[PDB]
Formats: sequence, C-alpha cells, structure tokens
Amino acid sequence: SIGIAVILVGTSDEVAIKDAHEKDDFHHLSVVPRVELVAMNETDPKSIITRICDLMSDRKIQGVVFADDTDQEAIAQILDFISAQTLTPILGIHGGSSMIMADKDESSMFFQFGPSIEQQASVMLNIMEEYDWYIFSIVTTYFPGYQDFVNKIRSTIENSFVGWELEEVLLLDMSLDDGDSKIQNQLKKLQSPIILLYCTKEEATYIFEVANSVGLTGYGYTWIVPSLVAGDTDTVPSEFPTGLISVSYDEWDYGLPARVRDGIAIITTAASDMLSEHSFIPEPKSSCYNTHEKRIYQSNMLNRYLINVTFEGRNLSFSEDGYQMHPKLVIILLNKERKWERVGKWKDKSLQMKYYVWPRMDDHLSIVTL
Amino acid sequence: TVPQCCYGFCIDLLIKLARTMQFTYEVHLVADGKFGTQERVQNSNKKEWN
Amino acid sequence: KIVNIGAVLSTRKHEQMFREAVNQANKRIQLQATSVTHKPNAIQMALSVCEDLISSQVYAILVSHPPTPNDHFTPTPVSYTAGFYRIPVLGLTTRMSIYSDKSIHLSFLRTVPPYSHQSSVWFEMMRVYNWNHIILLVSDDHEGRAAQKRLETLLEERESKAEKVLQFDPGTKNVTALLMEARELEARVIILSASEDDAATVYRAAAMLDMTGSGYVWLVGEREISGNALRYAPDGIIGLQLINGKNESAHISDAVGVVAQAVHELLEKENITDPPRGCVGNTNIWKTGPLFKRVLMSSKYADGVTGRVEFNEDGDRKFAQYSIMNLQNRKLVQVGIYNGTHVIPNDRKIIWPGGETEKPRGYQMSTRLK
Ligand SMILES: *[C@@H]1O[C@H](CO)[C@@H](O)[C@H](O)[C@H]1NC(C)=O
Repeated sequence: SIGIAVILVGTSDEVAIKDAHEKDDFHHLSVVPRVELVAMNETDPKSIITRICDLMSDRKIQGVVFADDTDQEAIAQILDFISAQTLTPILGIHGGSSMIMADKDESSMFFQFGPSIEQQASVMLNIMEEYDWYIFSIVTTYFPGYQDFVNKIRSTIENSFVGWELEEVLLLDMSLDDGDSKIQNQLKKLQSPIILLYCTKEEATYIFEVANSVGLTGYGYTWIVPSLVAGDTDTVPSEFPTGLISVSYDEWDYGLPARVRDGIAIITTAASDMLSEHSFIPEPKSSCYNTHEKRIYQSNMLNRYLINVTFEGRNLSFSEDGYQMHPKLVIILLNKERKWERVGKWKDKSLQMKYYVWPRMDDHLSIVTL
Repeated sequence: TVPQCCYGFCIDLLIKLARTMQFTYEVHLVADGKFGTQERVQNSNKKEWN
Repeated sequence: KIVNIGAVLSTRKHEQMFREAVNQANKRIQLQATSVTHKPNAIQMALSVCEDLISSQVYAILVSHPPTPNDHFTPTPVSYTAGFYRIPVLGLTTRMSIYSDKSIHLSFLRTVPPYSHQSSVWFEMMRVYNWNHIILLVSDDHEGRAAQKRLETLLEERESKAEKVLQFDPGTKNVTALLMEARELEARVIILSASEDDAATVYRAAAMLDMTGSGYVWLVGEREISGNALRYAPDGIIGLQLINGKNESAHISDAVGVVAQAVHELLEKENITDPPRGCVGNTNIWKTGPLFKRVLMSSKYADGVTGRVEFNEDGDRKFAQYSIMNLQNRKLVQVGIYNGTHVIPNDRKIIWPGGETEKPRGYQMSTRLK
C-alpha cells in the first residue's frame, strides 16, 4: 500500500499512460500500489515545490516518478534539491528531468534515465573506428563535466594498439567580452578532419556560426556532438552544419508508456525486497513543511537497494553516480532537408550501423592491389 | 614472510657504504618481485608506480 | 530610473542597520531596500526568495549567516533559487568551501575568504621559520580536500613536497592508529584541519601518546580554536583569527558600497533589460547578469570600513587580514599580523609547546634506514 505519484508536464496522452499503467504483472509481491496522475504547467520552481508538497501532504505518497517535455536543464538540479532535502525517492524518466547534472548530493535520493558523459565518449569513439577516423581534435567550453570528457579519451587512446593521433585541445570561454576575435583566431589552428564538440545548444549555435565565418563546416570536416547538444529532434537552429553526427537516447520505439511501467516496477520491487527481508518500510509523517525533525528514521537502505533491480528479462541496475549504466542508444544524422535520420544502434559495447561505408556529402581515387 | 640470507656484489657494497657513512640498516625483499613501472588502476585518473 | 536591491538577514537590528545604510547610500538612480527574516527550513527559504523576488524585482541579494553555528546548509536554497534566473548574490559571512565551485553555484560571491584559503598564512609561517618538513593531517571531506589541494599547489612552486598526508574519516572516535604512524616520521611540525568537535578527539589521543611535549609544533585553523576545543588543547598551539569575520554589520555597509558602484555603471550600458518579476510566470534566463557579474567582480572598491575589497576569478575576497594567535596559560594572546602578503610579529614573545622558549628545529634525523 505504497503511494506512488505520476507527474506529467504540458500536453501528453494521459489516457494512453493510464491505460498502459495496468500492463504489468505484480501479483507475486505484496505491493498493491497507488497511482495518482497529476498534470500541471511549467510555471516555475515554486509551483513545483508547492505541487510535491501538496501531493505528499495529501495521502501518504512513498515514491514519485517525474516526466517532462521541455528542454530546461536546471529542472534536474531543482528536483535533485527536493530529493536531497526530503527523503522521498523520485525518478526522472523523460524531458529536462533526464538531463545529467554536475553531481548528486551525498544524501540526495535521485536517479535518472540516460547515459553519462564517459559512456557517451566511449560510444562516440567506437563510431570513429568503424570508419578509420584516426585524426581528430577536441574543442569544448566550461560545462559541468568538460574535464571528465577529455580525460576519458586521453585515458582510452593512450594505451591502444590502434594508431590514435590527437591534434590539440581547446578550452575556449564563451563568457568573455570581446573575446570573439580571439576565439575566431584560435579556431583557425584546427587541421584535423574530425572535430569533437562538448557544449550546449545556444553556444553550439554560436560556435557553429563563428566557424562558418572561418568556413570549416563545408566539405572535408565532420562534427560529432553528444546527446544534450541536439536535445530535441523537432527543432533545428538552421545554423547546424549539414551532415552533423550526434548520439541520442532511444525514444522512437521506447514509448513513454513503457517508461512509467518500468519505473513503477523498479520502485515496487525495491520496496518489496527491502520490506520482506528487513520487516520494515518507511512511512514518514507526510508533511512537506517542518521536515527538520523528519530525519529521525534513516532511509538509506532503500537507496542502497534501488541500484540493483530486474524484471521481465531486463537489467535496470543504476550506478553510484545516478545514471542508467546500461542504456539503449541510437545515432542520428542531419540530411539536406533539416531533420534527424536514424543511422545506427548501440547496446552492450556493441555497435551496429546500417551502412558499410560512410556516404560522402574530385581527388578521391580508388585503388586495387593483390 | 620468512627470514633468509643474502650476499653478493650489492650486499657488500652496502656494508662499505654503511661503515663510511655511519648508519645502521635493515633489509627486506620486494613483495611482488618487480623492478618498477608506472601503470593505471581500476579506471582512475591517477597513475601510480608498482 | 529606479532600481531596488534585496537582502536576506536574520536580525531586527540588522534590518534597521540595512535601512540606515540604504538611506545613507541614497545620498550618493534611486535605490530602495527589501529584506526578510529566516525560516527554520530550506523550502520555506526558497519559496520566500522567489515570492519576494517577484515583489521587488531586485537585481542582487545579500545573504548572511543566521545565528546557527554551522551556517552551511542555510545559504544553499537562496543560491539555487537566485542562480536559476541568473541574478548575482553577494555572500557576507560564509566560510564553507562548497560555494567556491562555479559549476554548482553559477552566481555567488564572497565577502570573506573560505576556510580552505587559510593555508597561505601557513605557507608564510613555513618560509619565515625555515620549516621544510611538515605533516598534513586532514579529514576526508570537501573541506579537507580543498585545504590539502591548496597546500600541495603552494608547496609545488618550490618543488618541496609534504612529508606525508594522513586522512581520517569524519566523526570518528578512534585515531590512535593514525597518530602512531605519524610518530615514526622525520618531521615534528603537524598541521591539522578538522572541525571543532572532531579536533578535540585528536587532541586527547596526541597527549596520551606523548606527542605534545618538547620539540613539537602544532599549526591549526580557526575551527580548531573555537568551540569546545580549548577544553582539551595543549599549550603553545598557534591558531588563526579573521580580523572582521564575525562582524556582519561591517560587511553590510561595504557590500552596499560596492553594489551601488555597479548599479551606477550597469544602467549606463545599452541593451539593458530589467530581470523579470514573474516568479510564477517566467522560466527564461535574464540577459542581464552574465555581463553584470563581470563588471561587479572587477569593481575594485577604493576604500571601505573593513579594508580594500577585491575579488579573484572565483568570487572570493582578496587581501584579508589575519591575527596569529597563541595559547599560553589557558589564555590566547595575539602575536602577529598577516596583511595578505607578509607576517609582522609584535613585541610579544612566543611560548612553544613543552614550556621551552626557543624556535624548535622541527626535525629529527634518523640513523636507521630501510
Ligand atoms: C603589510 O606588511 C608589509 C611588510 O613588509 C608592509 O611593507 C606593508 O606596509 C603592510 N601594509 C600593507 C597595506 O601592505
């Protein structure tokens, strides 16, 4: 009899979600969970605070799953703030709540659906050895995770039998005033035909425009960007160079209805296995105000068990940093009419591309030998 | 670990150094039996000698 | 035009002093005052910050420590709530080192330096007293790591590593094993960085192991002097004291003096837009605040009532004043003054541990080798 809340933002097929909620078989474990579908606008952090406070004070909610449709980044930090301050477990399955943060608080209670920076770098390195692109350079800005990104490649390519060649790393700052001239001047030093970028959408567009002023976005240059650069497939800034390669979370065939059921199953099985063995379950005084003394009962055991679950032949174990540790990834490409096309799929360190040779989009000759 | 006996070219050069430099010593063998190189451990940014 | 400012204080007298200060600064562009009290929980702080940000549409917020001793968790909601909309916040009496991370706190500045910055006082005492062999004893926290990192960066300049670094888990009741290892080393100068409650545990073990007699030198910080640490503390310990770190009234006056300098120079620029007063309404980032923080950080205050006020490229106070204290006969007497760059002792004499009156060698060369 654990109270689980479901939150949707903006327009969504709520009736479809309600219909697909009753699609799991949980009769082999005493859960009898409660489901509460609530919808609200994207007004502000204060509305979010009030919403979770009122819901928790309404009727004994023991867990929350949060969904979203916007591209906001600070919403993940806000939800982590509530997660740390009040011990209720919440999950971020879609939208801006799925964006990765700098780091989780030690006492925080938060898990997200999506790969980390290290896993994304490892994935995008495989794409470069499917096609023998051994010459590349790295350019990035000041973001919570920039060092780890470059450190991952530096650690991976230093001990390899493949011949990796790295040509300089740039750590340009976009917050400087009148530094655009210096940025443009230092962008001319790039010579490798493969460029790796680590930025956010706005400064990604700014950098793309600056580079197009130099002009190295036209024929013999290829750019690879992580998942958060594109962010949402529907809108294109139109200053993105044609032929851009990006990695993204699998959303085409991983419908929102399955995510809610998966999160509910994870929460229910974690609570059940923690309840049965320890003969205990936390049902705190469900009031959002006056939580200074609410820390009487520790709930870290639930946190300790939330990182190892499985159901319906699937692995959903989380990581210590709060990421999925085993996601499903896809590779998208930008074609002439601005749109993202699904090129390849990645799973369990194994890459599976739909092409055998990269299409070119003369002084390129064929050679035959024996 | 068990006590053992050691002698050779390097052992009696240490004895000459100790007498001239007026110090007292205790000796032991290296645990892993390696001269030493720099490696990386368990997916970390640090790099440490063995 | 009229531009108002806001602040977060917890004292009626402090509110009256702020009113007097703003009235005086009006005689120096019309600026008003808006302040509120403190709540016993953080979510109330966040909601009150957003509600009162909507009420006045201020450009900056001043925050000081409450009567609470720790003063660590209290500033966190204000920083997040302000940071979300990108509005600068001036911190007055915060010493925790977490607020020095730009990624976690995008908009936060310091009026006083962090606890971890008081390691250049230690570096200068090592240079004037020709000490080259020290033992660094720190706790495994974010506070200890920054203090360790600063000391190793400073020492690496001369290419003189610390002899050894020992880490103990926070909130422990057994440090005998750690202290035994430090007693079999060459150095006799010990630097300790921990909390007041935790430091007293180390002091009792040190006196039991006869590590507080003649030939030993202890260098500690402000936390290791305050609290119940003086109840269990051997004589001759050299501590530190901030010149005006406990005077919140002085910080309020000069903090207003420097923000009023920026507000004069902020409205004299093109493309300036008032930050939105739509707490509930707006989820966008104000274009004013990346440029505002740049000029605010470089706004070198000519002269104030607490000395020259400047900022490094981290939003931290520069050129602070420290008093080198000394514990003799259960009473502390001041011995020297460090004006940021040099140490000038007074006519008072120094009593070293064990009752001797002579600088110690701080070294005991061993004649047995491994
Ligand atoms: C600080 O101490 C130094 C010691 O050499 C002295 O020259 C200087 O006048 C003092 N005051 C200031 C403001 O630097």
